[PDB]
Amino acid sequence: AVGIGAVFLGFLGAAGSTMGAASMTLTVQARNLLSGTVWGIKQLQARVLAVERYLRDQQLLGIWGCSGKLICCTNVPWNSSWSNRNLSEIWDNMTWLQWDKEISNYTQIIYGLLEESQNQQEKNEQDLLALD
Amino acid sequence: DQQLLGIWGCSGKLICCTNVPWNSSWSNRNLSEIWDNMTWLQWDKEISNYTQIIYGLLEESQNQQEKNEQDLLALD
Amino acid sequence: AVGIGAVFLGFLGAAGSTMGAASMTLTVQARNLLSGTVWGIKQLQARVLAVERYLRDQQLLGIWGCSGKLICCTNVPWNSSWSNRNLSEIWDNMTWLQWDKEISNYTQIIYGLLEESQNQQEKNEQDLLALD
Amino acid sequence: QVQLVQSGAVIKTPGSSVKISCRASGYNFRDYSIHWVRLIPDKGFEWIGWIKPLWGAVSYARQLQGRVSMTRQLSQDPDDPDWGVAYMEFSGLTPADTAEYFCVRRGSCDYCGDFPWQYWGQGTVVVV
Amino acid sequence: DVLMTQTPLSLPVSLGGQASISCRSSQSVVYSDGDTYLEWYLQKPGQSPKLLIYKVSRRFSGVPDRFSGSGSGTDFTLKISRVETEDLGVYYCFQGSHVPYTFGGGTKLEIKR
Amino acid sequence: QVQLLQSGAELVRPGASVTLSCKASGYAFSDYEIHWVKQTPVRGLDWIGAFDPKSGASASNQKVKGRAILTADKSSSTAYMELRSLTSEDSAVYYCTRLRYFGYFDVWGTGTTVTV
Amino acid sequence: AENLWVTVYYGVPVWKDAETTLFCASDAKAYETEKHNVWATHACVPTDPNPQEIHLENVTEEFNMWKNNMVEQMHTDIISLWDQSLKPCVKLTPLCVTLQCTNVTNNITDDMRGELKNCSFNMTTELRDKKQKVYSLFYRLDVVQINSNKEYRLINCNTSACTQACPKVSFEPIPIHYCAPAGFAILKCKDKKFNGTGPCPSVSTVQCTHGIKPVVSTQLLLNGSLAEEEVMIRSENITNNAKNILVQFNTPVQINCTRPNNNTRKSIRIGPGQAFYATGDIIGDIRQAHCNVSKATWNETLGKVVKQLRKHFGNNTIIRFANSSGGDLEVTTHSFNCGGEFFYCNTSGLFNSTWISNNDSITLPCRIKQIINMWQRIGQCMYAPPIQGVIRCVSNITGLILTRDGGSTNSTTETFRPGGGDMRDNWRSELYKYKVVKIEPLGVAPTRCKRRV
Amino acid sequence: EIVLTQSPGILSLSPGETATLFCKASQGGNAMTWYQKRRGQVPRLLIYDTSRRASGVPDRFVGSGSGTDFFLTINKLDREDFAVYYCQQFEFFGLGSELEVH
Ligand SMILES: *[C@@H]1O[C@H](CO)[C@@H](O[C@@H]2O[C@H](CO)[C@@H](O[C@@H]3O[C@H](CO[C@H]4O[C@H](CO)[C@@H](O)[C@H](O[C@H]5O[C@H](CO)[C@@H](O)[C@H](O)[C@@H]5O)[C@@H]4O)[C@@H](O)[C@H](O[C@H]4O[C@H](CO)[C@@H](O)[C@H](O)[C@@H]4O[C@H]4O[C@H](CO)[C@@H](O)[C@H](O)[C@@H]4O[C@H]4O[C@H](CO)[C@@H](O)[C@H](O)[C@@H]4O)[C@@H]3O)[C@H](O)[C@H]2NC(C)=O)[C@H](O)[C@H]1NC(C)=O
Ligand SMILES: *[C@@H]1O[C@H](CO)[C@@H](O[C@@H]2O[C@H](CO)[C@@H](O[C@@H]3O[C@H](CO[C@H]4O[C@H](CO)[C@@H](O)[C@H](O)[C@@H]4O)[C@@H](O)[C@H](O[C@H]4O[C@H](CO)[C@@H](O)[C@H](O)[C@@H]4O[C@H]4O[C@H](CO)[C@@H](O)[C@H](O)[C@@H]4O)[C@@H]3O)[C@H](O)[C@H]2NC(C)=O)[C@H](O)[C@H]1NC(C)=O
Ligand SMILES: *[C@@H]1O[C@H](CO)[C@@H](O[C@@H]2O[C@H](CO)[C@@H](O[C@@H]3O[C@H](CO[C@H]4O[C@H](CO)[C@@H](O)[C@H](O)[C@@H]4O)[C@@H](O)[C@H](O[C@H]4O[C@H](CO)[C@@H](O)[C@H](O)[C@@H]4O)[C@@H]3O)[C@H](O)[C@H]2NC(C)=O)[C@H](O)[C@H]1NC(C)=O
Ligand SMILES: *[C@@H]1O[C@H](CO)[C@@H](O[C@@H]2O[C@H](CO)[C@@H](O[C@@H]3O[C@H](CO)[C@@H](O)[C@H](O[C@H]4O[C@H](CO)[C@@H](O)[C@H](O)[C@@H]4O)[C@@H]3O)[C@H](O)[C@H]2NC(C)=O)[C@H](O)[C@H]1NC(C)=O
Ligand SMILES: *[C@@H]1O[C@H](CO)[C@@H](O[C@@H]2O[C@H](CO)[C@@H](O[C@@H]3O[C@H](CO)[C@@H](O)[C@H](O[C@H]4O[C@H](CO)[C@@H](O)[C@H](O)[C@@H]4O)[C@@H]3O)[C@H](O)[C@H]2NC(C)=O)[C@H](O)[C@H]1NC(C)=O
Ligand SMILES: *[C@@H]1O[C@H](CO)[C@@H](O[C@@H]2O[C@H](CO)[C@@H](O[C@@H]3O[C@H](CO)[C@@H](O)[C@H](O[C@H]4O[C@H](CO)[C@@H](O)[C@H](O)[C@@H]4O)[C@@H]3O)[C@H](O)[C@H]2NC(C)=O)[C@H](O)[C@H]1NC(C)=O
Ligand SMILES: *[C@@H]1O[C@H](CO)[C@@H](O[C@@H]2O[C@H](CO)[C@@H](O[C@@H]3O[C@H](CO[C@H]4O[C@H](CO)[C@@H](O)[C@H](O)[C@@H]4O)[C@@H](O)[C@H](O)[C@@H]3O)[C@H](O)[C@H]2NC(C)=O)[C@H](O)[C@H]1NC(C)=O
Ligand SMILES: *[C@@H]1O[C@H](CO)[C@@H](O[C@@H]2O[C@H](CO)[C@@H](O[C@@H]3O[C@H](CO)[C@@H](O)[C@H](O)[C@@H]3O)[C@H](O)[C@H]2NC(C)=O)[C@H](O)[C@H]1NC(C)=O
Ligand SMILES: *[C@@H]1O[C@H](CO)[C@@H](O[C@@H]2O[C@H](CO)[C@@H](O[C@@H]3O[C@H](CO)[C@@H](O)[C@H](O)[C@@H]3O)[C@H](O)[C@H]2NC(C)=O)[C@H](O)[C@H]1NC(C)=O
Ligand SMILES: *[C@@H]1O[C@H](CO)[C@@H](O[C@@H]2O[C@H](CO)[C@@H](O)[C@H](O)[C@H]2NC(C)=O)[C@H](O)[C@H]1NC(C)=O
Ligand SMILES: *[C@@H]1O[C@H](CO)[C@@H](O[C@@H]2O[C@H](CO)[C@@H](O)[C@H](O)[C@H]2NC(C)=O)[C@H](O)[C@H]1NC(C)=O
Ligand SMILES: *[C@@H]1O[C@H](CO)[C@@H](O[C@@H]2O[C@H](CO)[C@@H](O)[C@H](O)[C@H]2NC(C)=O)[C@H](O)[C@H]1NC(C)=O
Ligand SMILES: *[C@@H]1O[C@H](CO)[C@@H](O)[C@H](O)[C@H]1NC(C)=O
Ligand SMILES: *[C@@H]1O[C@H](CO)[C@@H](O)[C@H](O)[C@H]1NC(C)=O
Ligand SMILES: *[C@@H]1O[C@H](CO)[C@@H](O)[C@H](O)[C@H]1NC(C)=O
Repeated sequence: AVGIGAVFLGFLGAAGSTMGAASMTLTVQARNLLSGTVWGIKQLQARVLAVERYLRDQQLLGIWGCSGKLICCTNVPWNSSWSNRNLSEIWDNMTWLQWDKEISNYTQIIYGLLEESQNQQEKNEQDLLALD
Repeated sequence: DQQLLGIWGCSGKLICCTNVPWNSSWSNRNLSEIWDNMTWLQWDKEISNYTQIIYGLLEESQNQQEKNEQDLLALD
Repeated sequence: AVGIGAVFLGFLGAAGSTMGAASMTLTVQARNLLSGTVWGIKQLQARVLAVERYLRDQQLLGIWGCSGKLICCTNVPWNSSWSNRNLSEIWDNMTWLQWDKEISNYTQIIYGLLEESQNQQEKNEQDLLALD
Repeated sequence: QVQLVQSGAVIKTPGSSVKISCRASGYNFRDYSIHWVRLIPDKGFEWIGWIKPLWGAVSYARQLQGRVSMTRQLSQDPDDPDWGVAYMEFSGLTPADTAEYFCVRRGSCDYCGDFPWQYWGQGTVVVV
Repeated sequence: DVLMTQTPLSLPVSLGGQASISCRSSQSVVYSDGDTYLEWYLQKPGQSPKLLIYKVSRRFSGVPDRFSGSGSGTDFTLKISRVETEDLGVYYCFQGSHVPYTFGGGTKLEIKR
Repeated sequence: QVQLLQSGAELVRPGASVTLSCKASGYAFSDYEIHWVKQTPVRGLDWIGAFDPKSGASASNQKVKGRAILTADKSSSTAYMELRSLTSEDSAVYYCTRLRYFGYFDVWGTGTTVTV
Repeated sequence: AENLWVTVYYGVPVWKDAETTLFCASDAKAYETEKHNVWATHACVPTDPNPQEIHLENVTEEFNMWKNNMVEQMHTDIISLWDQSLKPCVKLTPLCVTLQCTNVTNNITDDMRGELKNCSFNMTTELRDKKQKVYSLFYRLDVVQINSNKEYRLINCNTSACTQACPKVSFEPIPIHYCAPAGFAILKCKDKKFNGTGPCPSVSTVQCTHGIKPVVSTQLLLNGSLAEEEVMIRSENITNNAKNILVQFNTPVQINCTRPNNNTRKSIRIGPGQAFYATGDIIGDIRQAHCNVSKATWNETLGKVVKQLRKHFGNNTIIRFANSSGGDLEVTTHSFNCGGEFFYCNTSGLFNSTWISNNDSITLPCRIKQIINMWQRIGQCMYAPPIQGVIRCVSNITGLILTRDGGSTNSTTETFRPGGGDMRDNWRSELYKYKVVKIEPLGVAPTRCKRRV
Repeated sequence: EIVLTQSPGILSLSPGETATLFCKASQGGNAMTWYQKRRGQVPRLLIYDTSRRASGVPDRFVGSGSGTDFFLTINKLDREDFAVYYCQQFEFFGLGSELEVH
């Protein structure tokens, strides 16, 4: 009576789905990530841990190309030695949980490449608006 | 509040054009009468009943815009 | 063995460098600005002071033209009575610490001019998308 | 440090009952179980039992039931909560029970089991 | 598994008599919307199963003024004033509460003789 | 009009594969779900699973898990099945159905008596 | 097309395990009654109702109840909150005093020992100059003899000043729902046949845990959560013997425990605003408290647990039970609370059996302490006050805690003895379904699209 | 019960050489513990969890194995290392292998 698509649209409802189908609903996981005599200190430090981690994530977005786009095209090529898989096999075969273990080893290279790309883009835009 | 902006089209614009048409059954008032007659306090009671429809329409519009931009930058 | 450029890329590593050379690394100072029985209250109020000051700074950016660009072109002309210095002498002579004392007197004029410029830009964009 | 101090070696008669103490010091005594193990010449090791000193819940070897008994004594002061004493009354003494007895404690690591007996008493020789 | 139990199984009830079927769950049937999702059904031999009630006591349009659901939490009960020849067959409880869905065990209504 | 046109009876030998087709008509097909119910006379009513036409979601319970793959052609409005190596206990009367989001089972299929 | 570009995706469902503090919340009917009736009417929030238990498909999360967290921090939290419900209460510092005890008025036999003593003693009053001779009734287990005459004192006097429980607050369980904070999630194993270790094929996230009523019990854990269809035994390593064997059976065994004495309490003033609740007269027959289970249902559930224990130990195996080997009183037998008074009720009658490979009841006798030393601290005790009238309660035995013996030398029988030990094995029997994970957004992936200039 | 059987018994080798002791268990699936006991002294835990070295154990002691077959290898023996070596699974024990100076 509730329907399968209704609990599909819940929190973490697409963790077993394909990542192409899981891409349709990312705002749900992004929304239940911020809001939700001695014990007030424990709940208070839990709340500030939540907002501080959300700010760390929004800053790591903000130092890249996108501030609030939630889907971010960018300009570093995928080094195919990182995963060596076809496109249509990963967007229709695996989940996100299965993909993260495949790319957990090759990470913090990608983040530095994104920061280098954004620094290069900002200085190129500075030069372009400088000569104009 | 900044996340509810950020899931829509605008992150920090503070004035946000967007792309869902105003269903005129929501308020059925003229333009120049609402921009020159009422306050914001008087308007909110007129649109308090028709809200959370508008927010879902904005999220649907932004999801459609992101997938259309993904397709457009995909074929390029 | 560590190299001079490695500690150049550290936190506050370019405070004695020229501001043109210090402009290459701004994300480091922007990153170590957010994250890092009675004492829990003191550390908790320190953490919320840090995130509240970061939010004040991101709002003062957000009311101007740029939300997360970290380098912001804008559209108010530099009144040359503020500093009366040449371009290539300030981008190759002084640090940022030396520049702030030169512009500490002429500030909160600049912020109001930026807010006026952004309000004018938003109403002009509203009119432009209105006639379209 | 973790120290286990037993009593001296004792000579008993057949049919008697030996009481052997095991003073433990240098850790929170209420947390870790205390095992008892014996060493017989030409027989190797043999396990006797364990005691959990928080309440005193014990478990004995199956072929030693009815003979063995294990008690403990905790430290009740807010100054020395570390030390404690275990005991073993081993009764129904036979001439075969001439052996060296050890009171042992496991390690403190995460992958440590209960039976990887890290710390050892110096041993008490019982001759019947 | 929120496996349902139906008591009793068989009910010989003369035509015009009264009948009541009880069902019990292993968990609460309550969903996040506050509306517990219970659906009382039909089955006749040689035909497809059909609706009777799609909620607690909100019956489907096409049901006369005799059928009603009742109960709370985990224990629920049907109520019929007069048993017809159309009211014969097998009845069923059902949870639409949360995945996996479970049915009951089937209740046959017959006539006293 | 308000129908769930299933296939006929399916005399399928054991060890083979079994498909189905719910060639429904009458309404929009995205807005209504497709679920699958068994009838045995021993147990009564049982489940297979669900396919969501809008989101592409699908699931199957643990007894039917490892066999059933629920797909559908949205243009021709035909549900499908892939059963794999059934038994004589799987010989039952199957039912294509419909749900709404927070709705109820409006329509009921005719029942395919798959007897193995 | 072959020039694949990377794209980040924020808000991605993917997680890892984590250790964080959780947040208690109890049901709103407990909040309908107010102002410190029981603990955490203020320390927890009222729940948002009907918590979102939504199914999650095609997922294989390995669980582990033994290295599980949130049973560690619950064992910390209930101890700390048990201490936080004793600070407003009365200290029994002025009551550590010489007692002049004697036998209660009762038919006396030399062989038999009375469980109660009638102790008179001096006690201070509201006025510091004056004092009063006052008497009470105590159990044998609360008094010891200090050494013609026969004068006693309380046992805890030489180690710790004691704290009376406030009679206003109660000890009954109210169900806690543990809730994950923002940025975490609670997974629940919806699987049926699940020994708490390894893969669970059907997990489901949930907002808050279900109703966890806190029972204090050493053996024979009470008012618990029943299994679905089978009887499931659970251990960390069954071939090991130092790890307990948590048994959970399907149909509960009803236990009826009572105290047939009719106590009268007696308020004794110690100082200004200080009241000590003693025991006045016994009105009626002096009797011994007990518990009752049914013989048929208990032998049936023992048959079930033998049938399930033979899955790990061979079919041609003799399985027998025994009573406890020894220890302190509150581990040799099962302790509980019934309406605000603690029972230590002997279980040598239940666990006496042996099993071959092919309207009665049991009366098992109890004892009552009034001081307790729960979790075995160094300077903490609790004087539980007496309560009026004949006391009885009804509970459903849900599970067990067992222990195998280390049987070498060709042991055919495998005897099983009960043992409480740690309280956490009570708590682990209810958090076997739950684990906690940390939501990690900002997934990154290659696709075919390129950001323009 | 679990019966531990150590194969070599007496092992006579020279100092500086390597050595390999072996134990076999009746029931497979568990860990294995290796103890060192010299002549007339307190015993000493070499290996727990079949491959982990204890505190104060030099890295020349290497544990390995699986199922029923378990290996304890000592590389470049010292004169202190000539002792009796016991295997223990739970409460059971082997009869111990003796290491002797050839
Ligand atoms: C609650 O608090 C109450 C308030 O304190 C408390 O009540 C008091 O308890 C104490 C001890 O139990 C009482 O002391 C005893 O008092 C007995 C009663 O005698 C009084 O009344 C007589 C009138 O009937 C008076 O004549 C008498 O005065 C005479 O005796 C004095 C004795 O020293 C003397 O100094 C005077 O000058 C005068 O000559 C007194 O005022 C008293 O009899 C008793 O002495 C012995 O008698 C008992 C038999 O009747 C024996 O059973 C008892 O044990 C005593 O034996 C002593 O003597 C033996 C022989 O020499 C020794 O072998 C014994 O060991 C023992 O010696 C001890 O006591 C000596 C003092 O008597 C002392 O000098 C020794 O060093 C040794 O320590 C004893 O004095 C007190 O009277 C109570 N007060 C009140 C108001 O009731 C009560 O106990 C608390 N508890 C409860 C549950 O209520
Ligand atoms: C396993 O789970 C079961 C199921 O809950 C549980 O059994 C229940 O135990 C509780 C606690 O022992 C019982 O609650 C007591 O019930 C009696 C009876 O009154 C109730 O029932 C009648 C009829 O059902 C109702 O009409 C009535 O309204 C009550 O609901 C009460 O006398 C008790 O009240 C006293 O204690 C409360 C503690 O908070 C106080 O709030 C209350 O005001 C009473 O205390 C005051 O009065 C006393 C007498 O005047 C006085 O001496 C005190 O000092 C104080 O001033 C209490 O409500 C409940 O009935 C049991 N349910 C069943 C079905 O038996 C098991 O206990 C549990 N197992 C374990 C081990 O915990
Ligand atoms: C635990 O032990 C204590 C020991 O102190 C007991 O307390 C005493 O108990 C006795 C007997 O139970 C009580 O004695 C009775 O007192 C009654 C009330 O006392 C008034 O009347 C007497 C006159 O007798 C006055 O002296 C006194 O000041 C009071 O004004 C009396 O009515 C009783 O008398 C009846 O019984 C006697 C028996 O000999 C008959 O001869 C009489 O005719 C009459 O029928 C009796 O004397 C005593 O009062 C208690 N003391 C205190 C301080 O309370 C506890 O009872 C005991 N508790 C238990 C559970 O065992
Ligand atoms: C304190 O220390 C800092 C750190 O070293 C120091 O700053 C340095 O100053 C020198 C000049 O004094 C800088 O060198 C120049 O920097 C400019 C910056 O744009 C370059 O363009 C220059 O390049 C020209 O010269 C080259 C040969 O020298 C030519 O090949 C080229 O074509 C250009 O014509 C030149 O490199 C140096 O970069 C900075 N370094 C930093 C990190 O800022 C400062 O002077 C010191 N101050 C005091 C008071 O001690
Ligand atoms: C675990 O459960 C998930 C949830 O059901 C399951 O994922 C599903 O897998 C099937 C295939 O195995 C998916 O079906 C396909 O999905 C792709 C996604 O783009 C579609 O393009 C496909 O459409 C083609 O096929 C249609 C007919 O079948 C044609 O008409 C059409 O033109 C296309 O050619 C097809 O629908 C299904 O979408 C997913 N569902 C989700 C929510 O991801 C997964 O396989 C299960 N895994 C395991 C191990 O059990
Ligand atoms: C009682 O039984 C439980 C479960 O039945 C058992 O718990 C497991 O113990 C092992 C240690 O033997 C734990 O360690 C893991 O073991 C797995 C497979 O063995 C591996 O993934 C890891 O070890 C590998 O890596 C090591 C270093 O790289 C190698 O040296 C080694 O040879 C392995 O290849 C990992 O460490 C495991 O986590 C637990 N599991 C659980 C659920 O607790 C326990 O050991 C038994 N008790 C005793 C005393 O034997
Ligand atoms: C605080 O005071 C309490 C009251 O005295 C103490 O509780 C009791 O303390 C005694 C020790 O003095 C414990 O043991 C008793 O000891 C006597 C004599 O001991 C001899 O006999 C035993 C018999 O096994 C033997 O083992 C000894 O070595 C001696 O040879 C016995 O007659 C008793 O039966 C009993 O064994 C008591 O057990 C203990 N009471 C309880 C309820 O445990 C308490 O220890 C004091 N604590 C502090 C910190 O001072
Ligand atoms: C994409 O994958 C290729 C894999 O072939 C990467 O090429 C290899 O990159 C590593 C470092 O990432 C190079 O190692 C380097 O070796 C020199 C030798 O002196 C050392 O000094 C460096 O510190 C570093 O370790 C390796 O040589 C290189 N392979 C070849 C054949 O040159 C490539 O870097 C990957 N692209 C990205 C963006 O990561
Ligand atoms: C487990 O069951 C056994 C037998 O059913 C219990 O053993 C029995 O324990 C009682 C009391 O502990 C013994 O009674 C005697 O009491 C007097 C009191 O003075 C004392 O002097 C004697 O030395 C003895 O303690 C009884 O003899 C004994 N029987 C046997 C055959 O050992 C055992 O207590 C039960 N375990 C628990 C924890 O209750
Ligand atoms: C009063 O109580 C005392 C002890 O509180 C009794 O004295 C001993 O009691 C135990 C059991 O309680 C018996 O085994 C002893 O035989 C008793 N001692 C003697 C010498 O008989 C005493 O019997 C009780 N009754 C009286 C009248 O004093
Ligand atoms: C425990 O006590 C309850 C009473 O609360 C008993 O339940 C009743 O027992 C009588 C038998 O005398 C039956 O006639 C009633 O129908 C029972 N009532 C209910 C609600 O079950 C129960 O039998 C007692 N248990 C034991 C083992 O004695
Ligand atoms: C455990 O159970 C056994 C029987 O299952 C009980 O044995 C009884 O022992 C007495 C001897 O004192 C005999 O008179 C009885 O006939 C025995 N009972 C049976 C049924 O044969 C034993 O009492 C039980 N243990 C306890 C502590 O009660
Ligand atoms: C990731 O790299 C490590 C070596 O740094 C390697 O051990 C591991 O197997 C790699 N993971 C995968 C999934 O290949
Ligand atoms: C809003 O809708 C409600 C019915 O949901 C109605 O009662 C109310 O009058 C409406 N408000 C306005 C301002 O029309
Ligand atoms: C800034 O202006 C103040 C007067 O408001 C003056 O005193 C000060 O010298 C000025 N600073 C500089 C660097 O010129």
